[PDB]
Amino acid sequence: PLRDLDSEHVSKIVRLSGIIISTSVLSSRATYLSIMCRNCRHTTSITINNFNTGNTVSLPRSCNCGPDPYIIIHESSKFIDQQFLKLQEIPELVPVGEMPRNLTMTCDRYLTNKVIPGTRVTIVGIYSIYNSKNGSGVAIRTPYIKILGIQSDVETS
Amino acid sequence: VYTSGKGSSAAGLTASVQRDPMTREFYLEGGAMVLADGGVVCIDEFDKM
Amino acid sequence: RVTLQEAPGTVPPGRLPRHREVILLADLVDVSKPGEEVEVTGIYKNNYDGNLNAKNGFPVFATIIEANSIKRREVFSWTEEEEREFRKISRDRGIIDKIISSMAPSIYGHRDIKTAVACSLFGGVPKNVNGKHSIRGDINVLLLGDPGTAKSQILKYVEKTAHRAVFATGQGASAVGLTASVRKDPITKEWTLEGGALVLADKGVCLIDEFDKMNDQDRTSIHEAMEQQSISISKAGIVTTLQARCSIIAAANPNGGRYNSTLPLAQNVSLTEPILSRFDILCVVRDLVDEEADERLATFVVDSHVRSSPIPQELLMKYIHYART
Amino acid sequence: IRLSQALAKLRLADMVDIDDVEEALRLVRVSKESLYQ
Amino acid sequence: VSDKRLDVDTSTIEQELMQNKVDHNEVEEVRQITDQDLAKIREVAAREDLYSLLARSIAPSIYELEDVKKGILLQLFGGTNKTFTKGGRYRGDINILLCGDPSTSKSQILQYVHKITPRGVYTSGKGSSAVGLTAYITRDVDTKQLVLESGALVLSDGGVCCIDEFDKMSDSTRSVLHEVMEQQTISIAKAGIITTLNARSSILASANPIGSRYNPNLPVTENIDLPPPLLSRFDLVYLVLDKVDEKNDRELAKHLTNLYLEDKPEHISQDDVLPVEFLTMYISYAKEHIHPIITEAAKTELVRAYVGMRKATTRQLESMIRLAEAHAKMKLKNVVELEDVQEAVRLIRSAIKDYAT
Amino acid sequence: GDFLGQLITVRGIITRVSDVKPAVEVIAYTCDQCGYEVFQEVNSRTFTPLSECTSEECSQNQTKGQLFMSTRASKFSAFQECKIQELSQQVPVGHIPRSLNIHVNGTLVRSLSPGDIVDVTGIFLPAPYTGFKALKAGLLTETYLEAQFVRQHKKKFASFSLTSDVEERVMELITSGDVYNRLAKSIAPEIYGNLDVKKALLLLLVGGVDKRVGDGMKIRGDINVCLMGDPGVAKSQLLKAICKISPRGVYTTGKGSSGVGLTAAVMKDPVTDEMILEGGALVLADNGICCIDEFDKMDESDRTAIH
Amino acid sequence: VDDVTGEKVREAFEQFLEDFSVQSTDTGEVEKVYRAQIEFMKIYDLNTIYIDYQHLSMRENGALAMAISEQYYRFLPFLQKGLRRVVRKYAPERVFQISFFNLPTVHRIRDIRSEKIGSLLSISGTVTRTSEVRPELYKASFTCDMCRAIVDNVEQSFKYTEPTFCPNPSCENRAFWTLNVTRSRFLDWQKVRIQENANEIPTGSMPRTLDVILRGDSVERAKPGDRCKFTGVEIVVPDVTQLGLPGVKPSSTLDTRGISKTRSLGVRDLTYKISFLACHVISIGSDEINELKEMVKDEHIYDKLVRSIAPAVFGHEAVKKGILLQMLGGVHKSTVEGIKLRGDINICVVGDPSTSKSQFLKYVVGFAPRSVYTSGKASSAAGLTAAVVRDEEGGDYTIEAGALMLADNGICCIDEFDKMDISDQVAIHEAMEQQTISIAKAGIHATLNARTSILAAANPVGGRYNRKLSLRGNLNMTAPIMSRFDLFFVILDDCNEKIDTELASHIVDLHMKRDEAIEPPFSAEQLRRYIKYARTFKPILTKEARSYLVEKYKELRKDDAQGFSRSSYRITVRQLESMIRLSEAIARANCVDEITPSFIAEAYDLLRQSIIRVDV
Ligand SMILES: Nc1ncnc2c1ncn2[C@@H]1O[C@H](COP(=O)(O)OP(=O)(O)O)[C@@H](O)[C@H]1O
Ligand SMILES: Nc1ncnc2c1ncn2[C@@H]1O[C@H](COP(=O)(O)OP(=O)(O)O)[C@@H](O)[C@H]1O
Ligand SMILES: Nc1ncnc2c1ncn2[C@@H]1O[C@H](COP(=O)(O)OP(=O)(O)O)[C@@H](O)[C@H]1O
Ligand SMILES: Nc1ncnc2c1ncn2[C@@H]1O[C@H](COP(=O)(O)OP(=O)(O)O)[C@@H](O)[C@H]1O
Repeated sequence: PLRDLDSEHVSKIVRLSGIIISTSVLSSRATYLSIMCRNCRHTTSITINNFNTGNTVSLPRSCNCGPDPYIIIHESSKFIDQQFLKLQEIPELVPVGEMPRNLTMTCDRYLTNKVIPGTRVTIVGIYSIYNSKNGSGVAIRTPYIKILGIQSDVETS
Repeated sequence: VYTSGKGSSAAGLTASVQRDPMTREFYLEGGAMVLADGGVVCIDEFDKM
Repeated sequence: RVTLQEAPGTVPPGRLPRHREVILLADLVDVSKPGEEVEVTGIYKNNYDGNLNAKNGFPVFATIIEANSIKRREVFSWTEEEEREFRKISRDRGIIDKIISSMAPSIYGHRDIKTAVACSLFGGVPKNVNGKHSIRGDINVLLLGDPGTAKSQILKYVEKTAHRAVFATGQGASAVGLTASVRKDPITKEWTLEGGALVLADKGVCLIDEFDKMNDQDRTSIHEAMEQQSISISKAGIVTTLQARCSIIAAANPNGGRYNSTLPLAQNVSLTEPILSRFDILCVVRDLVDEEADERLATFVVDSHVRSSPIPQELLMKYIHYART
Repeated sequence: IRLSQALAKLRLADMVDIDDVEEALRLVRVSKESLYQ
Repeated sequence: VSDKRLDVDTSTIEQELMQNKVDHNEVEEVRQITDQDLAKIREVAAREDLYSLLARSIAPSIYELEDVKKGILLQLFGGTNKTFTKGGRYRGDINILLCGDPSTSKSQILQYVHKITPRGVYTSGKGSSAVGLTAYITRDVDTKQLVLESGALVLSDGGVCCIDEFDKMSDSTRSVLHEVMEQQTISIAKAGIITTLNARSSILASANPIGSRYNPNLPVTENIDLPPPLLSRFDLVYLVLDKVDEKNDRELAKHLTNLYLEDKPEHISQDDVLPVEFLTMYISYAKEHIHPIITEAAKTELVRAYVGMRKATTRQLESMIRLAEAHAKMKLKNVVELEDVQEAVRLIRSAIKDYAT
Repeated sequence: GDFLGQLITVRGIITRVSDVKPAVEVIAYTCDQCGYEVFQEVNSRTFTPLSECTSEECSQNQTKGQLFMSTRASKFSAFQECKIQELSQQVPVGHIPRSLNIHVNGTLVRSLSPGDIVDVTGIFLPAPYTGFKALKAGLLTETYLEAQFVRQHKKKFASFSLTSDVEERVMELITSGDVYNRLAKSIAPEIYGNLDVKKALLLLLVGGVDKRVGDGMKIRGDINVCLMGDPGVAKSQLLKAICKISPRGVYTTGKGSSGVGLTAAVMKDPVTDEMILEGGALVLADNGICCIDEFDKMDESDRTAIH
Repeated sequence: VDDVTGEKVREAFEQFLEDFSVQSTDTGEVEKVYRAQIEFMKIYDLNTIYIDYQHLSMRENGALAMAISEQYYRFLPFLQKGLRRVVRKYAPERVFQISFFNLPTVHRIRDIRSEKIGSLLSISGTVTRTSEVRPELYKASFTCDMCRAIVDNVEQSFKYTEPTFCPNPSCENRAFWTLNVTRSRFLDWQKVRIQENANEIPTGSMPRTLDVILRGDSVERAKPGDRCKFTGVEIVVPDVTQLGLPGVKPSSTLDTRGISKTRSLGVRDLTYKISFLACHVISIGSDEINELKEMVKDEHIYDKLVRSIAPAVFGHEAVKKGILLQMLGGVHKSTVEGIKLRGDINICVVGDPSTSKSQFLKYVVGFAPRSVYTSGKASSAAGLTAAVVRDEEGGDYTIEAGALMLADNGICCIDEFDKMDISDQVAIHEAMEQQTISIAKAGIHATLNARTSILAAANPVGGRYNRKLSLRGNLNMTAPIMSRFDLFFVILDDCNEKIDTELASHIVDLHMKRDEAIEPPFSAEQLRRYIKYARTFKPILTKEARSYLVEKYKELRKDDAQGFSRSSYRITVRQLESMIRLSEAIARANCVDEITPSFIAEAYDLLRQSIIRVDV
């Protein structure tokens, strides 16, 4: 049940079902990005195979020349897509007293656009954590679910 | 799409322009007709609309 | 975090009950439910954040009760010994009548108007015909009242007893407000979907009163709910059909006087005939002044205010759930 | 009087002669009274 | 603060700002009068036609209709303030509606009274709302803060609020007035701050009957429109009418078609004896230095009038005793005569001689 | 946007045109220790007031003196900003009339007013801005127009001194005689008939004389005309006519011009502050003729205003 | 020297309180006094004191008095240190707070200036928006890790930073922090925002509030919606929000003309706003019990009550009882399990205007404490409910009083129900049905109790009868709120020459300063202590004569069954339920417990005429 998530589920495969309120505008992340030092004129590449919203990888700091010189070259870099679904528990039950709680999702590549808001779904994912910015305190970190992967209800339509 | 109305409950009965609160702009809000397009629509209380 | 405020009962006159903030950790989490006087045994602290270098003048620290424990006011289910015990009770025929007599104790009521309550509250069979239509498995009670008649209080009983029972009042509103709508959240938050009384109360019992005072916007919602047993929401981008299977129990107020005319019920009250047709059981209440009836009643009321056979309420409110499951 | 005093001004006036006022009456009666036609 | 051309504020209203502003001292405030001019006032009071005289002096441009000028003349002197032990506070307030055929100058009077009365405020019908007449609670926008503003009646506290087209006010409005006319204060519980704040103010309201010529017969009490309860509440209600005197319009045209000459306005009502700046210092003086009491003599005739009307509502009595005491406030009498209550009734009967049709 | 810097002349309708206030070109400070003065030139929207001292005598000293401004010494210019919109005839078939900003310094101030159709001639210069910081490619300019000289269509009476050789321009009209019928006919010749109606409209345009009773109160002062009848007879064309001829004329209709159209709203004023009353219709056109069509359909609240 | 002169003022004051504070001889209260005060405070050892000003002003001829008043903020430290001195001397965890009272003078908030700044003063006004009590430092132990914490001192004036000197060590500094919450002393406090007294404000200037901060055991002494009297400790709080005020505004730019050139500019604007502070807070604004007895003894004092209620008003005799029986309410308690009975009472006066229905109202807001008066139509909304106030700042959820709820367990008086349309009437219904006021707005959800009686004055549809019409149709308020008001006490005035003459006589009498000699058998002041006494009773009828009540209920509906064209109503059981609270009300009136069947009959007939007036 979405209502019940212990803190012992963190970074473990958690599967749960609910109703998606809203899906978000696609964004682009970089799997392969070829970089260049501006002064040094040196060239490199950083290839990030897997990632969650970490942020996973940042540009290096060293090519005097410094602080971090590296210029991303956008013509040779390859990008992918990221959704940010947001899942609410079924409004039916069982708050009875309260505004029903929701979790935030992140879907990469081939898990995008699989889902129209409103479609009842069941997600298998990895419960997890980011810091963000306190809307909170102290040391509190808001939860979210990295999704791998999604098995929709059938159809439902 | 079975809609007996007047439309129900939140759903309008016909094509309607409503705006996206964020980004403003415009979009089709939904309704019986549009969502049901290319097929059957079921209406009741048709005099009560 | 739990915002805990002074219990409104014990307030000394004129001073307002004061929010004080509670923190829960570990096993304490989510145990408490809102709308219940709770107890905490904490350690009162002035922490934190704490900068609050914003204030400045005068130096002021906020306070927070950090909670160790929780004590309920001051959770129910059937059980093997209790059910094996239980079964032997349901065997007598007269149990029905006993139950009805147990169904609305403090009103003194009627045998009829309570009978309807018991019937609809207790259940029905859904019951899906393969694979098409389920008919309906519920009893919708129109309780047509009369000023001064108990018509309100009865349904209030149902909110205490029933498993899932929801009080939507007429409108205006006592939340929830009977119409599923996707609404911007308080403070600053993402948009959450919310059901009306209907969706929220699914499988349970939906309890509404004063239909006549309802704005049409709601009326269509109730009608739809009774008709197809589902509420469809098309706004904003979210598009679904939520499923409310609720039994509707209603309190209605006749147009004008106690009995408006010899004229038929549909003529007697404002609600249109087609919405009324959906209601199977109509409980009319009366009457003209009766000597004995006024005796009998007044003794009971007076008896109540002066204070200052049926099944125990607990076993019946278990009984119902048991049988329905 | 005010119409009179207006017609005067196109004579540039300061005199406000009788034909001015009479003319104002003319405009007034001609305004209406076209409902007899 | 004070001016020669416009009328002087009352003492009772000022109160503390007399009782204070002395201690730290200050200058100006209450208009001061020399000795020999006082000696002129106390002389003019002797003149018998005074009560008539001032009435012609109020509106110089405006012709005839003397009893309107006159009732308003008493609106300027209105009432006597009473605190009892505590509470009380009936003030001096007297309130006047007037209706009639259009183009009757009913608005001109409003302009004039507006000009004389020190603190008054002038409002049109439909340009008004119950929020507009008190307590705006606007954002200040200079400091980006929420600051309370005084509504139009609160400002008008003291002196005279003037109202256009009173018949035409929206139904939610006029619900403000049932508060003011009776209580003499307004009670605001809304929004930020919850208090009952004082607006003590006369009201002069203009009305246009449905006709708009209100026409012979018909019930008049019907033909002013209004709810009759509110309508009975007004102290003195003028109904102005044209009997088409022949024999009038010629005289009136002699009055208005003048100017003409001079182009630079002079000798308006002349030849007529008129005070100009004298009547304002007179009126002021009358207001601060006199506090009339009706003593014994009045009460008999005073009551029998009220009964004679009853044979209407009790307010009409309240009216008489307040309106009359204004008359007696004038003429520099600390005590009312048994006389002077006669016309004080007649003014109410004046509209009745106009209610015959 | 290729004309930036040039001296250009535009024609459009003035709108808005906020209050004139002192803007400061150079600021004077007084060291008070070394004596002297310190004049900083000032540009764009804001500046930072200098401190310590720039005095040649307070340079290289151990102790720099402190200085503070004197508003009497500094050089102020009268600043007024006004927007102009496309004349609405010149708009291409689709789209919408655009707006453009203008600045006014020194003497030309106050020469401009809303509801005016005008030829403005000024040297056209850019001033640094962009939208949300993340919305700029850079550097952009956002521009504006500067105002050297103003030439107004429909020149505005009653204000002129002379009546020098212009009387000559009056006399061709006078000498022929029978000015009244001539002008009368000369209002809206575009339509046939109704010489009486026009005969009166001439008076309407002229007006006068009002009066002052010396106390004083006023008596208008002007003429109020109605044109009844239907459906044809082309009554409204006379009103487009007049509102075209008369300066400070404004044409409105009932549903149309809202009640808030005639009354003045309170709205926050950009740049100079704050919360200025902006009116329309009646206030917008006053001292001159206002024109109304469909005078029946105006409902109620409007009729009270006009009443 | 300034140290020495100030210290002299110390010794002078200390000598004062040690010198005789009392001239009272023989029977007393014989000397001292204040020693007796130190010791009486030593009884419960709560460590704060109260000492009168008047004495101190009188003793020294006032040189000391003025020396205290004018420079008082200068002279705090010497004073409380002096008290500490005497305490050390005659008495054996040190927190001391000294609060004078009974000043010779009162100053209006509008009469506050900056010349009285930093100096003790007296200010009376209507308290608004109290705020929950939060701790404060003024003594803190804060230091860096290096080399040691536990240094405890300073932060005296509001800053709140920082350690004054002898940093670090050995890192000696400058530096800053670190602050412990494990070691420090805290006190109080609650902030309250006081408003100018409604009656005083100069036209049309409209009220302006000021802010008064409560530190000391003076905490919580203040009450929302109440007149109070404060003594000065006046001071200042700085304000960022004043900009574009306009100027010219003063600044801090530092003088660096010392040292030498080889910090930057360091400029900080100083813009202050006056906000009063409070040491002392009062709610101002045996021999008697004999009188109370004398009241309960007599058999007529009921009738005395009734006749003496509203002198201004002439007769009617109905609404007199109608008004008083609200002041004295039922048991409003039990019956459990369960839902609680009502309890309290309600009335709505209806009639053709000029009937002076409002005079009652004004008399109630005049007479009884805990009474709010609004004229709504302008309620406008809440008004009768709470905002709730957000933000504060620092967590907010502070609650406005306000209107209806700030009068609690009391009588709220509203003119003209018929003007407030739909929106608020529903809220009132929520108040008189659920008895609780539930408040949730864009923020913290809440429930706030209001248990109140509501006296309304409602004008008829046409302001008239309509005798022939059903009252049901006349009053024009919705059914559910209608059925909760028991009962209406309708008045219509009709012409009777005796009564007419009596009115004209009585009114002219009123507007005559003489004779104002018209007087009630009870004085307006005593009737309050009487009532408050009569409130302490828990009238309970066990008595089986209650059986009779049934037939009385029963006698009431039968004759009123046919025709239905009579005043019905029904008569609703809620009227049986009403007879109860009425009975208990009359019990409150007559001090009698378990009452009488007779009083029951009185409440009964009362309801009866209230019915017949509806008949026509
Ligand atoms: N016979 C009775 N015994 C006990 N209580 C009763 C009886 N009849 C009515 N009541 C009480 O009177 C109240 C009547 O309210 P009701 O008329 O039902 O509300 P509404 O008119 O708003 O629907 C009920 O709450 C009920 O508790
Ligand atoms: N008796 C009078 N004396 C002087 N002027 C008058 C008199 N009667 C009418 N007038 C003139 O006629 C006009 C009256 O207009 P007004 O009465 O304000 O219109 P309305 O009656 O519709 O309010 C004023 O300009 C006024 O000067
Ligand atoms: N005497 C005339 N001379 C020229 N055009 C006329 C004449 N009479 C009528 N018209 C025409 O009739 C039309 C009426 O237009 P308009 O004034 O807008 O509507 P209305 O007929 O309601 O006044 C005008 O376009 C005009 O061309
Ligand atoms: N019995 C009375 N006692 C005192 N004053 C009365 C009485 N009857 C009438 N009045 C007068 O009537 C006025 C009150 O009118 P009121 O009936 O309150 O009008 P409304 O019904 O609009 O409130 C008061 O100013 C008062 O002087």
